[PDB]
Amino acid sequence: NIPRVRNVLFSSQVMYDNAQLATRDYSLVMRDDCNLVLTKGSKTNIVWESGTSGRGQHCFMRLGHSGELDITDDRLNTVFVSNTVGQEGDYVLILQINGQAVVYGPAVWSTA
Amino acid sequence: NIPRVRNVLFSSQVMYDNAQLATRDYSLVMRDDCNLVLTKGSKTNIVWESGTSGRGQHCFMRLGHSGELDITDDRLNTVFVSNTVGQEGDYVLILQINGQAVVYGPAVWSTAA
Amino acid sequence: DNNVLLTGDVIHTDNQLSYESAAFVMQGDCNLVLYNEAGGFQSNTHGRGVDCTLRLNNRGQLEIHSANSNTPVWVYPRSVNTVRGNYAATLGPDQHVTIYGPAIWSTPAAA
Amino acid sequence: DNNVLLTGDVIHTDNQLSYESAAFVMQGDCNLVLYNEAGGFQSNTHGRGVDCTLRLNNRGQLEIHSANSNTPVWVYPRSVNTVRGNYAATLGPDQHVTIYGPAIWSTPAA
Repeated sequence: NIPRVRNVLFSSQVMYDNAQLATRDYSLVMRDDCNLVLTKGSKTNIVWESGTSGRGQHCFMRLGHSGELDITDDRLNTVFVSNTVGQEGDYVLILQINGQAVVYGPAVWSTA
Repeated sequence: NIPRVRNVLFSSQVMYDNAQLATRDYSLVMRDDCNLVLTKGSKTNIVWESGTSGRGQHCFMRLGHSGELDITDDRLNTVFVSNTVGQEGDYVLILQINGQAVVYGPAVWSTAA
Repeated sequence: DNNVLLTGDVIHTDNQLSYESAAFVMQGDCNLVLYNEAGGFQSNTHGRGVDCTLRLNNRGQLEIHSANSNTPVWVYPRSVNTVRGNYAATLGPDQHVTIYGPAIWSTPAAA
Repeated sequence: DNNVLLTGDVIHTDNQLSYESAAFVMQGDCNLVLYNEAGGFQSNTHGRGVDCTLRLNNRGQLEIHSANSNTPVWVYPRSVNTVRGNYAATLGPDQHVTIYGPAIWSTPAA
């Protein structure tokens, strides 16, 4: 298990039950209603959403090793997925200072 | 997200890439080879295993909200599932001092309340 | 482990469950108190007993028993519709004690 | 955010990425060094430039630039076969800097 980081989600990481990424006044929240929401302020203010409200009571969001972002229910069925997939590898989802959530990967190189 | 606890996994929590539960000389490890292994004596005598080694390189284990334990691959296919399925609610997997890993639920009551 | 109490186990007088900054203590005064930072809980049984102890039964209820028993000093929750079986009380990262059961899966006995 | 460097952004002289105990510093001596409780990393570029700055390019390479020269002091990796695009350097909980890209999905700007 990778430790939780405020503004970034790494491949294999999961979010559920109102956990979020945050920077500045932006939040990316995996709500308890199965909806993944990017909000600012919030002037209760939604910039982007999965639009999956009401598809589950115990949904989680996961970033995969192909850059895929899935929202999934307790039964392990997918209720939303991002269109993409890339080369198998390690990816990152970053909540940016510009108000975008972006997935980057795979790893090109590392200091390790 | 619920904080990690050494001896207990709560419903919605996951383990991957050699993450474990531990008590005394017992550990339950979700290995990087997709095998879930319960062992005694820092690493060696295997008490129980899913026997799912080689099934994936990015596998994760998850305790569900019906008490089920799934081992899941990157594609979200379930490699192994336990036979449980109780009433919807919150469950706990405890690695006990007697060497057994046990799932209990759902929650009956809380001080919370 | 000090964060778990299983059915048929006991917390003795002046012993406790503990996790991080939370304690669930069977006090010498016979009161069972949750000390935490998040809203406490107590049986309110001060002086109701002597050499008191705490048990989790096979219905998921806690029972406080006194040295002059015979019947329990306190039972919680008061009435329960649960099945007979093995239950677990966990003092969690939430700083609360929650009871789960009954058992639904287990690995094999050792051994 | 101090744990992230995106393509086209710069780390100025004696500025750094940080996360927890780890730092990736663009030093005044022109050396770029990762300080961590572990195995560090250096560009080994001491004294090769003046007022040096670091940028992440559109191929996932770091470039150290000098006030006194037009072409970079150092580029790493020296050669890559990446798509031109947006990349991110992240100083992770692992105490290392990993470069990820290109971008493959995003929410609408902004």
